This record gives sequence, structure tokens and C-alpha cells, in this order.
Amino acid sequence: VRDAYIAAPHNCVYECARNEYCNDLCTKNGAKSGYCQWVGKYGNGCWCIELPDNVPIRVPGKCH
Repeated sequence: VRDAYIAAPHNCVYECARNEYCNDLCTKNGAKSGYCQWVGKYGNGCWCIELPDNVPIRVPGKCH
């Protein structure tokens, strides 16, 4: 497990307007919880706590 920005295809963050949007997205993918990160390594995007490792996360490189 790891805390990170969950990724949408391909290596893209999920932008967010609401914390609830991110908590729902993160927990439906197996995380403990989540929130909208407005300031972070990749800027605006959903951040998940304890996301299982079969689910993609934002890693260095370009969103494509």
C-alpha cells in the first residue's frame, strides 16, 4: 500500500473540486480514505491514503 495521487489512464491525476469526490474515488478503489490535494507534487488532484498496489498512481513522466 501507498499514499499517492491515484492515476487515471495514462499516468494522469484525477483533478478535483471536492474532497468528497476524492474520498469516494479512493475508497472504491480500496484505499482507506482520500481528499482533494490543491497544493502538492503534481498540483490539483485526488490523494489517497493506503491505496493497494494493483491500482495505478501518478509517477514521474507525462500524462498521456
